[PDB]
Amino acid sequence: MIEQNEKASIGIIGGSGLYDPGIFSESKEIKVYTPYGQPSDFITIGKIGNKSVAFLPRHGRGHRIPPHKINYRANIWALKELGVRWVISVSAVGSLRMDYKLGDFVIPDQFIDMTKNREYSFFDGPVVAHVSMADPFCNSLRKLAIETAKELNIKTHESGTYICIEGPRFSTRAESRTWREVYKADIIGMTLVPEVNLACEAQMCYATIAMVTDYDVFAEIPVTAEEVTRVMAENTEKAKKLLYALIQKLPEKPEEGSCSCCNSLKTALV
Amino acid sequence: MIEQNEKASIGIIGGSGLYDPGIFSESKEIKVYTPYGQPSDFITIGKIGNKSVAFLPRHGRGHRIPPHKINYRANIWALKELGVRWVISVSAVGSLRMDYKLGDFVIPDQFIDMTKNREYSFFDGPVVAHVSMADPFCNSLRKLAIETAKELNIKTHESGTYICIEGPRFSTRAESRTWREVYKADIIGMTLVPEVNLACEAQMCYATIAMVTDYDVFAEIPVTAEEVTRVMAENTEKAKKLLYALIQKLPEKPEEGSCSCCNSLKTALV
Amino acid sequence: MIEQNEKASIGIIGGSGLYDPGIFSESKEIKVYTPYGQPSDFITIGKIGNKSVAFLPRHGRGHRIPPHKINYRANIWALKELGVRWVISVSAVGSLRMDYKLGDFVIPDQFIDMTKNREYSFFDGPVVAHVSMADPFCNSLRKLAIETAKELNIKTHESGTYICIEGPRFSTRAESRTWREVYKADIIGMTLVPEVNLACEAQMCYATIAMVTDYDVFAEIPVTAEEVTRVMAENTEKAKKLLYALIQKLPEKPEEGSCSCCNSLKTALV
Amino acid sequence: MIEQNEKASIGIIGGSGLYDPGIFSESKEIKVYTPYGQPSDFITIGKIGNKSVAFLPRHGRGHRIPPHKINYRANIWALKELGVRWVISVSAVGSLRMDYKLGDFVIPDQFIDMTKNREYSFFDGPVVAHVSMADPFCNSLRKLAIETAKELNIKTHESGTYICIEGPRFSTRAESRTWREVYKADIIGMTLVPEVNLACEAQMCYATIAMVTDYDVFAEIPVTAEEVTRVMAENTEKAKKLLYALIQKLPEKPEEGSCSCCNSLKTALV
Amino acid sequence: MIEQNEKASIGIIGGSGLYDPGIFSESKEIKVYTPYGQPSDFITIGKIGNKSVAFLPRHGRGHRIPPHKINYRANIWALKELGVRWVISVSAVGSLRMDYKLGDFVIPDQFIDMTKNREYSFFDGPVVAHVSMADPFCNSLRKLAIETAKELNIKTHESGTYICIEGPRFSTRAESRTWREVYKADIIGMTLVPEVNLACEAQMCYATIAMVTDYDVFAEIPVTAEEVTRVMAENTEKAKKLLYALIQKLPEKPEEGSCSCCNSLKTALV
Amino acid sequence: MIEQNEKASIGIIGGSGLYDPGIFSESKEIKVYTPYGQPSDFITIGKIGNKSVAFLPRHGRGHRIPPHKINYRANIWALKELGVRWVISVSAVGSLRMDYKLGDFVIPDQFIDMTKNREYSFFDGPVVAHVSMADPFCNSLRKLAIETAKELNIKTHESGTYICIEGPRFSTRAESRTWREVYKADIIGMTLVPEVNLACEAQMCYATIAMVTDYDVFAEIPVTAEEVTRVMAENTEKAKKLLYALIQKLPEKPEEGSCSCCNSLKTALV
Ligand SMILES: CSC[C@H]1O[C@@H](n2cnc3c(N)ncnc32)[C@H](O)[C@@H]1O
Ligand SMILES: CSC[C@H]1O[C@@H](n2cnc3c(N)ncnc32)[C@H](O)[C@@H]1O
Ligand SMILES: CSC[C@H]1O[C@@H](n2cnc3c(N)ncnc32)[C@H](O)[C@@H]1O
Ligand SMILES: CSC[C@H]1O[C@@H](n2cnc3c(N)ncnc32)[C@H](O)[C@@H]1O
Ligand SMILES: CSC[C@H]1O[C@@H](n2cnc3c(N)ncnc32)[C@H](O)[C@@H]1O
Ligand SMILES: CSC[C@H]1O[C@@H](n2cnc3c(N)ncnc32)[C@H](O)[C@@H]1O
Repeated sequence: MIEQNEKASIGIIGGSGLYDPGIFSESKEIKVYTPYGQPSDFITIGKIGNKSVAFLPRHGRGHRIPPHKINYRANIWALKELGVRWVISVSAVGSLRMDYKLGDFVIPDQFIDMTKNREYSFFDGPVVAHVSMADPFCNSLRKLAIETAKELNIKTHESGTYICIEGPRFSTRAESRTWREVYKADIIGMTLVPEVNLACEAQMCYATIAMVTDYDVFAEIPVTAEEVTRVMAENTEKAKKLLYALIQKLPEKPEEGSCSCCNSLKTALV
Repeated sequence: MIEQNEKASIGIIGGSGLYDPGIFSESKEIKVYTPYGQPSDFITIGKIGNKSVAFLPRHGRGHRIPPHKINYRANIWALKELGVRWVISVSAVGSLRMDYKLGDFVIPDQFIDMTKNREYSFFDGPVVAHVSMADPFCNSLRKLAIETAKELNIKTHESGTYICIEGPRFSTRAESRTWREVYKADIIGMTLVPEVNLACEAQMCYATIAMVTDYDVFAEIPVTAEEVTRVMAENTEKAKKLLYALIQKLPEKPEEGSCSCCNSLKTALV
Repeated sequence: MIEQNEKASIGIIGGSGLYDPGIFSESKEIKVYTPYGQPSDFITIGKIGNKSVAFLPRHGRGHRIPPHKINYRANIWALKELGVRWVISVSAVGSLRMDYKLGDFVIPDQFIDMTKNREYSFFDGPVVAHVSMADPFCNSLRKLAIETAKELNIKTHESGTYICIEGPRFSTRAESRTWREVYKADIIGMTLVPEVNLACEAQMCYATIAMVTDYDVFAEIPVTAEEVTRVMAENTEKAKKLLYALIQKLPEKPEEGSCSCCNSLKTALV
Repeated sequence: MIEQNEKASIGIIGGSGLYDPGIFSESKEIKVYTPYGQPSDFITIGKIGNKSVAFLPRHGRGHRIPPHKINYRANIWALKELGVRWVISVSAVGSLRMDYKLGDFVIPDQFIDMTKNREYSFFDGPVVAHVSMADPFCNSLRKLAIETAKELNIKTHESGTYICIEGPRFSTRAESRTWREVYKADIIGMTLVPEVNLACEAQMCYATIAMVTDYDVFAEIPVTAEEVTRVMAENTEKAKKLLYALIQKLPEKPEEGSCSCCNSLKTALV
Repeated sequence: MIEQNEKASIGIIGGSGLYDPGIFSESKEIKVYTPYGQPSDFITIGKIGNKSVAFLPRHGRGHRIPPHKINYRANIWALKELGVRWVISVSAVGSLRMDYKLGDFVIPDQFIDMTKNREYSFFDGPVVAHVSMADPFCNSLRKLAIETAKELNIKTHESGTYICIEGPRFSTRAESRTWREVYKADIIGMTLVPEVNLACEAQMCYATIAMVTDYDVFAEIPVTAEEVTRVMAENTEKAKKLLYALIQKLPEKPEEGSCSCCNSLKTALV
Repeated sequence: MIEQNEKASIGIIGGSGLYDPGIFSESKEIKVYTPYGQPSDFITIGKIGNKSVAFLPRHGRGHRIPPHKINYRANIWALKELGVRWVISVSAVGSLRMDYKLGDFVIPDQFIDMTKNREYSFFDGPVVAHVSMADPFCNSLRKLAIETAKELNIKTHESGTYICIEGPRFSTRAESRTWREVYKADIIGMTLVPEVNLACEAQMCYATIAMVTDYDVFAEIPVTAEEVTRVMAENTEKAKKLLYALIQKLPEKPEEGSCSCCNSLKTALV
């Protein structure tokens, strides 16, 4: 209902401990209209290299919004209104495997959705769409993230299955045994779904850079929120370097053959 | 979330007894995406004179949707996505005044909102808008409707205050005495609000052609749904003639000086 | 979804201070299925004279449900499932006029609906119904109530306009001046609407026996909940006598010519 | 709240690609009252052989309703009000196993519910019911469907576990590996639950005829909505033949000994 | 669910154009738990004179929240958790009378509620409360506001009826004529209700300092949001002086004899 | 919003077949305020030994509330308002293993949450909390329950994984095979989650005493509601003895060292 005059081709969605992405030189905060109401915060917009970039902290100012209350539709709609083509999510995750250690990055390639009662789609009728997500992340962006990590010499696992739980409580031991044994999951978080679904429906090229902030239930002392925040804080500098480099590496527009969600809505529409 | 290829500059919203507007030569039915879900029906689009026109029956096929359940936001959003600039509503009303006759048309110039449980706006935050509705209908379209009625020699009252009630029950006698003797309202219906509000927010020029289908509680036998249906049926041919002529008469774009809602969002935005 | 084996032709809905109607000799409590979930309480069913009667306290056990949270649809649906044809409401009201004194009964003949955001109908589509309620109470039942009061020599006003407000707060002085001066209201309460609407839609013969429990804002000390409960308690015996007598007076089925809502759905259905 | 004059003993619920069942000789479309609002479309009612049959396309006209927005309660309630005793569902599914072929029918005998945000029951209180679903489909109807397929020489698998997912997105590879390798499910879709639950609660004998329209993520090219549509279209004639024959074959009333849900509410009611 | 260590005896709720109250010397922003979710913003807490004061902008940062979406329950709950006893609202209003001029303050003593569909109470059951609102504002605080304005020689009307509308649209001419000529309202706004009700239920001493920012529909050019903003900006300094002075004048606790909501819940409980 | 004068240190939440706990000598029923509306019933409070104990039947009077509609937040809030530190749940469960026999008690130590669409937390923002649930039950209370069962010579399994399903339908055979063989669950029920989460967030010491009432799908005749009721009736006396003994054994306050939720909110807060 509003003409959005601001434009950005790249969107960053920041997770726990990343309210300030530390990537902008000059920037401003803007309110963006959505038919779903409030995005998590005003969007920060500014130039990085030759790129106009939009940033949004998914938990909002002061980490005031828990995963189950995030307005995922408003956040993705807002980025779409700005013309965003690439979406880089930075997230905090638990590790369910010994070799994915604290402070390691992970560029997941799969997910398993264990959320409950979230709003999963932009398409509620009369235009019905069923997006394919066999390979749910954008291949081209994943590959560029991996290349960036390699170039920077930042320890990064190049695949992984993210299990997304509802929260806000952390998992029981019986649940975590299931995640690791039943679903073959590698990392765990609360915010990936429906963010990734909605980005795909919006024909964006979305990928997650996850950082391991805890060992879930598997260390001598189980995960706590305090641990997650502490570990993310210890590693923000690395995250910012990776982010700054990746943003400048991105081509103008995602390749069709390397982005399954780009322009693929046609075969998803009934 | 999808590109709307179809375009129409004029939208008709049909009320009771007007499922088939009887104005189209060639037409087709389309599904239009909205972030509010289902419009009342598929939109009918087709060419009349040099105009592309979209039609929507607000109660849907078979009059299946009562006023309190109409998805007003989806209906107006759908018309907006088609590029509609002019919205002509045709509506059945009761007369609260006994100097009017059944079958008279009324082009109201004011309203009083007594609705109770509706969604009134497209603007729920963070972009806050407060649209001026002192003169709630589009003056240029009202004037053109009045000229058309005069040209056709169709009996039409050129002003009036529409009181919009919640329904679906009709008013009590005590309520109607209030509407007429105290509020000084002229006509009564259930569907004007929030349709008119939303059209204004969408920067569309909106006007109502109301036809008097009953005398509310004031005749010997009080209004019934059966009477409304019957009287509307007796006068549909007249309504179609008025509609057909008006559509032909409209200029391509409403003037900013004769449309208070056209391009006026600027001063409504906080 | 459940076959209701219990049957009653008369339903009593008790208001403030009438959790125990004091009319039954032998009775039992039953759970009644509704597609709207929970009625206010289990229904009490038992014989009075030759009549099977169902009783429901609208505020539930311990007056635990305020007017804005009453499941009006469930309550009326439950009575319909039992085969109820006559519904007698007993209510506590404020008086807006000096001559309607504490402890006086009133058999209102009109109402004005000032409620907000309640669920007003059983008909949400695809079967659309607009019930006439020009004279919103059942004439035959009102007349029988009036006759009963006359026979018992119980002081009772034989007409009156009930203004129904949302609550739970009581009215401001400016509001009450409006009710008495703008809407020409005589008594005031919070529970009549949508109970009366829904009873009409269910083709029941509904009437209210109101008792004046306070003078709203117009006495030296404005109405309080404590006053309402105290005054109702002082007059329960009278209310019970009136109720017991009226119940036995009722014909088997309401007369068609004396019940506007009985079998009148036909002309209300679009 | 209104008396349903129309009656049918058999109900068909059509899925993707089956808006027109192509089984009726003479038929009409009716609006059916429900306390849950709108069924997916008007019901089509007509006579086939000696049977009165009701048909409902679960996605509505133009496939306008996605699985997560279908009003399952209204659809089943509507069929119940028509007196339906047998419900035949025809549904498009993916195969999770590579020994099946596209176009095969499957008559599943089990399901696993992975849906997320639906309304699962007609019983929200105060009448609490917990229906047994150990064998969730009606055995007598499954057996008759299997016999019909054998008689017609239509390739049909006579058992299988249907995993129902939330959608509208299709599964990730990690999810599908779980569904097949761990859960041991055979077919996958989005619409079975809560349709089957609700039919059981309504004491109707329900069975699914599923047709394999894709191999989910397991073929060289993963499932798309386009493929589902295309493959269903290739096999509609076969589906119609099966449906027409089965309908003719049904006895007037399912047996209590071969229908676990028929007249079994007794032991489910607390 | 958490212990609130921060304390304040006075709460300020700021309206349009008052995001920064300009009254604090040193202060900090805090997040306050409520069972209703998010207050409009973080609460600013700091010392003024010998008083600990809490401030909340009801529209939030950047005026992002419109009146119909304000979480009134969370705002008032948050203040209650801090121990607030006095609540001073500062609000922009339209004047319905040409002698209440732009920039004049008004200390209303009455209100009329024309809102629709908001959440009006903290008491939804099983503890039912009906607060008396005959004189809806705290007399002691009104009197102190009036004294302060007199002492500062700031032009202030010492009574008035505030009519609260739903918005976000402004009133039609017919509505405005009704508010003035029929309801006898003096000023108009969108935010007073349910804020004032909830403060009363919370046993706070609440009063409004209103500033006239427009003449609604009654000037040559009807009210716009731009005008409201502009006029409030022209008078903020004056409002801040009034506010700063009043805050220091307040006694430690409101006297029960001059605060009808203070410790009066007892007689409101059924 | 009201001061709760009543106090209890121990809360009992009774499940199926335990409306009357049979532990009180003298007691009364009280209404307890919550910002979430109605607890399942009035709370019974009374003294046992030197302990003030509060009792709540989670299904309410007459087992009127099914698991999916229980107001878990109101129930736990109400207990918190009373000062409850220990919460003993008594629940009917199915056994997924043929060595956990009918009438056996189980003191589970783990759970798996398969519920859908319930409200899982008291913390919706702006105070975000992620409670640790690795060992979801209070160890100190579990140990005391186990000791009590040993002392009374009541057959009790001293560990086990409870899988919580949504209901109200019972599981299919395919689901049940999955719960046992895949998730490694031992017992199954519908009410544990979110009750246990919310108790942890409220810093209570919560444990479940489960009684095996059926073998789910694994006996010759699958579970029915009638069977659950019957078997629980056969063992109530035993459950009451266990309960009465345990209540008296409890120390005044749970030791922080043996209660992970006690005073642990600090590290859960972001
Ligand atoms: C600040 S702590 C809460 C955040 O931690 C992330 N997270 C980190 N570790 C885990 C874990 N082991 N399980 C679930 N979510 C986690 C979640 O996505 C959530 O937003
Ligand atoms: C077909 S009957 C119901 C319709 O009648 C219109 N209507 C006609 N007369 C009246 C009246 N007197 N009061 C309210 N609505 C009316 C309403 O807008 C509604 O959609
Ligand atoms: C027990 S106090 C609350 C009840 O009093 C009734 N009532 C009595 N007097 C009044 C009044 N003056 N205004 C509004 N409701 C009233 C209402 O319907 C409400 O359920
Ligand atoms: C027309 S494409 C969408 C439909 O396909 C059905 N369907 C077909 N194949 C699959 C699959 N592999 N996974 C989930 N749903 C499917 C679903 O029930 C949905 O209504
Ligand atoms: C910034 S413009 C919108 C604000 O103006 C206030 N307001 C000012 N003038 C008026 C008016 N004439 N009618 C209604 N609200 C008004 C309302 O409370 C709203 O929050
Ligand atoms: C009175 S029957 C319904 C109750 O049985 C409990 N229950 C008992 N056995 C089972 C089972 N096998 N599966 C699920 N819930 C069960 C549930 O928690 C529910 O409240």
